[PDB]
Amino acid sequence: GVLTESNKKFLPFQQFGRDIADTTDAVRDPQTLEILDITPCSFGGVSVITPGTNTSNQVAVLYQDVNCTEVTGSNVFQTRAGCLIGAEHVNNSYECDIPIGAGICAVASQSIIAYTMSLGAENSVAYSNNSIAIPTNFTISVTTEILPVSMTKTSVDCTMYICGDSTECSNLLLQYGSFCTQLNRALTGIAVEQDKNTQEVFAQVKQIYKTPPIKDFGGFNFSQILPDPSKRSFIEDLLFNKVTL
Amino acid sequence: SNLLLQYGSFCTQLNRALTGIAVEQDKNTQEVFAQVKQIYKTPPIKDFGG
Amino acid sequence: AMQMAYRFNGIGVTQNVLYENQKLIANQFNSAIGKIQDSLSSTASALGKLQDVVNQNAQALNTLVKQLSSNFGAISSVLNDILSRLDPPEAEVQIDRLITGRLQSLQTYVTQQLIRAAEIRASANLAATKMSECVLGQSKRVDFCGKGYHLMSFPQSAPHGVVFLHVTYVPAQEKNFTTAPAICHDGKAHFPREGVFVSNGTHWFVTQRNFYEPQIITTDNTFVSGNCDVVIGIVNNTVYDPLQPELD
Amino acid sequence: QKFNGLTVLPPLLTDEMIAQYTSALLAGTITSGWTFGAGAALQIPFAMQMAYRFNGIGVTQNVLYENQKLIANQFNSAIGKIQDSLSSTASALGKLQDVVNQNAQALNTLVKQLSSNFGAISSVLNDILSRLDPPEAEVQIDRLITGRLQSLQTYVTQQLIRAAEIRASANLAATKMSECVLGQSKRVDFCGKGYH
Ligand SMILES: *[C@@H]1O[C@H](CO)[C@@H](O[C@@H]2O[C@H](CO)[C@@H](O)[C@H](O)[C@H]2NC(C)=O)[C@H](O)[C@H]1NC(C)=O
Ligand SMILES: *[C@@H]1O[C@H](CO)[C@@H](O[C@@H]2O[C@H](CO)[C@@H](O)[C@H](O)[C@H]2NC(C)=O)[C@H](O)[C@H]1NC(C)=O
Ligand SMILES: *[C@@H]1O[C@H](CO)[C@@H](O[C@@H]2O[C@H](CO)[C@@H](O)[C@H](O)[C@H]2NC(C)=O)[C@H](O)[C@H]1NC(C)=O
Ligand SMILES: *[C@@H]1O[C@H](CO)[C@@H](O)[C@H](O)[C@H]1NC(C)=O
Ligand SMILES: *[C@@H]1O[C@H](CO)[C@@H](O)[C@H](O)[C@H]1NC(C)=O
Ligand SMILES: *[C@@H]1O[C@H](CO)[C@@H](O)[C@H](O)[C@H]1NC(C)=O
Ligand SMILES: *[C@@H]1O[C@H](CO)[C@@H](O)[C@H](O)[C@H]1NC(C)=O
Ligand SMILES: *[C@@H]1O[C@H](CO)[C@@H](O)[C@H](O)[C@H]1NC(C)=O
Ligand SMILES: *[C@@H]1O[C@H](CO)[C@@H](O)[C@H](O)[C@H]1NC(C)=O
Ligand SMILES: *[C@@H]1O[C@H](CO)[C@@H](O)[C@H](O)[C@H]1NC(C)=O
Repeated sequence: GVLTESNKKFLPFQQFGRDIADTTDAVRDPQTLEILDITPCSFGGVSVITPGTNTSNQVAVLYQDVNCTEVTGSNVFQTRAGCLIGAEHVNNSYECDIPIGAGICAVASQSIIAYTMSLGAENSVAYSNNSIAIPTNFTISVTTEILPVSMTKTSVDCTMYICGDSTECSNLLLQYGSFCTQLNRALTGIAVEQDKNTQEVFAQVKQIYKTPPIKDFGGFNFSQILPDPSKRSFIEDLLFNKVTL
Repeated sequence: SNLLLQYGSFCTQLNRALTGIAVEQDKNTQEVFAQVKQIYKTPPIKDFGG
Repeated sequence: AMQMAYRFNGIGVTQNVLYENQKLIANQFNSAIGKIQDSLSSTASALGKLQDVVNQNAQALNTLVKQLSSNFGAISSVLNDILSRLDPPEAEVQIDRLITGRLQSLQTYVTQQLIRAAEIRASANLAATKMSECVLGQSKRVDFCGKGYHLMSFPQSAPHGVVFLHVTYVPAQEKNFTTAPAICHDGKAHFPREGVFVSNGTHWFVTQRNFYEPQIITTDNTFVSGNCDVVIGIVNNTVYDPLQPELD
Repeated sequence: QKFNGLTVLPPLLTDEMIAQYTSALLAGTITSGWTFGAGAALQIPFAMQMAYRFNGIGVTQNVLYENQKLIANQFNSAIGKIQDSLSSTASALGKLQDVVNQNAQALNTLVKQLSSNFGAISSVLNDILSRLDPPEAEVQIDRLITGRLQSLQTYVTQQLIRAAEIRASANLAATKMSECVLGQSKRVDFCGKGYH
């Protein structure tokens, strides 16, 4: 630690003071009878800022909640998050791709920049106590929205896992009571919950409606969405080839 | 440290769990508050019907 | 067609707007569907809410299995070697160490899985709400099931999830006119029955609040109450009534 | 509080940015009615917006254009009342303070858990490491390590559960902002006791 001079004055019979959770915070030196605080010197996490490997290779480094009075090294800047090395501060602001902290963010013009984030396109609405706007055109638009409903119904058994077909390991395990009963019961419970999740989200209808073969829906195409007996329809296949199970 | 190293990946797992909740709080705040695409600014006059 | 007409009526647009614009709406619909197809086929990483589940579950299982490599401060990891090359007295101690450690790891994994499954159950409850309220019907709560006013949606399956195609109606091409709450006519104060009063500078009409389509101010589409005294901001004008001239 | 290892990372959207957000939202819902939530903002005189929301709740708008003054005065006297009713009364912002202290208690207990011996002969690691030979010190070190690790893991599980609950409340907040600011929800008692 780093040693500083203490305002706290020991009583004539105490040697060293501990602050909380048993860490020696102050100590009296033996050769001078002075009192010194012992504080930990700077330390903390380190993170990297990268625009991705595929884009480029130059990256920045952020030392977390530390001054840059303590230590590649092109430009330094002190932000409320800590020390930013390798990025040049810019004044103008955009919508930022890399969160940092306290609003700062971070590649553009073959370099890594740091800059306070811009909230949005700052425009004003005009107001007057007798004017009203009214739309004349309209666009119907389709948005996707993705939700999860289930995980893999997994199961693990202690007796085969911690022992692995070892008899004496099992004979020693049985002393620990019924931790295996609890674990098997918990996993089976979440498996039951997982099947119930799907059974609830999808089985909302108690018929099976099949559209008539005629597709004249007011001139609305549905051929890209409705099921095709060629394959489960086209769209679900498209998503079905987008996971890495 | 060399003794703890023999305890598997407990330390990294806990650090990752706390990192997860920390990056989740960011999303919570952004999702609650960032529901405007632009930044509307109030007109100077204030005569909203009284 | 009339299903769409009712839904337009529900959002707050008189159903007529559909019929003369049916071909245009169909074309916009199909173009938008093709655009969604293109976006999902080419640009990935819009489906992150399922990739994260699969990847994170797999990673948790992977570290659970990896835990067997660690020696947990015992003499060795593989059980048979210590159980052969140690006397049964010391064997019981080493086995005890390994058992407590591995059991602790397994129980921690189970707790993490419990919390993860609770989060997934919350998401599935929200999915059931969305399916029931924005597929089996039309919902009029803003920014629930779209971005803009809601027209319909279609469910679509996924590997371990569900994806909704929300068909929503977005107004645009605003034009601003001069408005006023009422009209005064013979000391009598006329308010709009449904819609707002508009003026393109010199003449006044009545429209619906989500589509410009002016109509001459008739006594049928405006209920009247009060008088020309207290409404702050009235404007004088005329109110045609079909009843009067037709007798002549 | 943070002494060793423990730390707090600043939140991305710092306080000024959040205040600017809630200024933008407030101005948008003052001038533009609803439409800034759905499409581009369509400015509307505020009296007509109030009348149209009356019409939404099941009352013909004539009542407002005839009683605009009374409505304005009630609104003003209500804002004035609420600001002072928050100013004077203590424990009026509880449901934030409670989570703050509960998290602080968790962290403080986590720190204080160091002092415990867990059956070892000391608590500060350098001293048990500074008066015992390796073959004898290793067992004491192992006991103390497993104790600290079990404490920390308990803390992490606590924080996970609390964060899940706060995330539930934050999704509730997002929903409430969506259908009770951008629009005018008719779900009774969902926002404000009474008609909304
Ligand atoms: C409303 O918006 C639509 C969408 O752009 C307009 O339709 C386009 O009109 C231009 C010229 O009139 C054509 O070149 C485009 O081919 C049209 N698009 C489609 C999809 O048909 C329309 O003109 C706008 N105004 C009205 C009154 O409908
Ligand atoms: C507002 O729109 C009306 C649409 O009819 C315009 O009315 C024009 O002038 C008289 C009004 O009685 C009509 O007989 C004409 O036929 C209209 N012009 C055309 C080309 O049809 C009116 O001029 C518009 N307002 C302004 C300020 O121009
Ligand atoms: C509805 O109740 C309100 C309560 O505020 C009444 O408004 C006030 O009534 C008191 C009663 O003496 C008056 O002194 C105030 O001047 C009124 N306020 C205003 C802004 O005028 C209101 O009168 C009641 N409505 C009816 C129709 O009686
Ligand atoms: C301690 O030792 C130093 C150097 O040997 C000497 O100057 C001093 O007088 C001694 N006593 C105290 C109380 O410092
Ligand atoms: C960092 O060091 C500078 C050196 O002048 C000092 O002024 C500043 O207060 C320090 N920042 C912190 C957070 O200690
Ligand atoms: C950005 O701000 C700095 C701060 O003084 C200023 O020196 C510079 O001219 C500004 N413009 C830039 C860097 O383009
Ligand atoms: C009418 O709209 C235009 C653009 O849509 C805008 O520039 C103008 O300010 C609006 N009218 C008034 C009086 O603000
Ligand atoms: C609208 O605002 C203007 C000030 O810009 C004011 O002079 C006018 O009286 C207001 N309209 C009404 C009907 O009071
Ligand atoms: C719908 O689009 C498909 C192409 O995806 C096309 O083959 C089909 O003819 C279209 N339907 C209509 C009715 O035009
Ligand atoms: C409407 O006409 C009457 C006729 O006497 C007049 O007193 C009143 O001021 C007029 N109102 C407006 C807004 O011009």
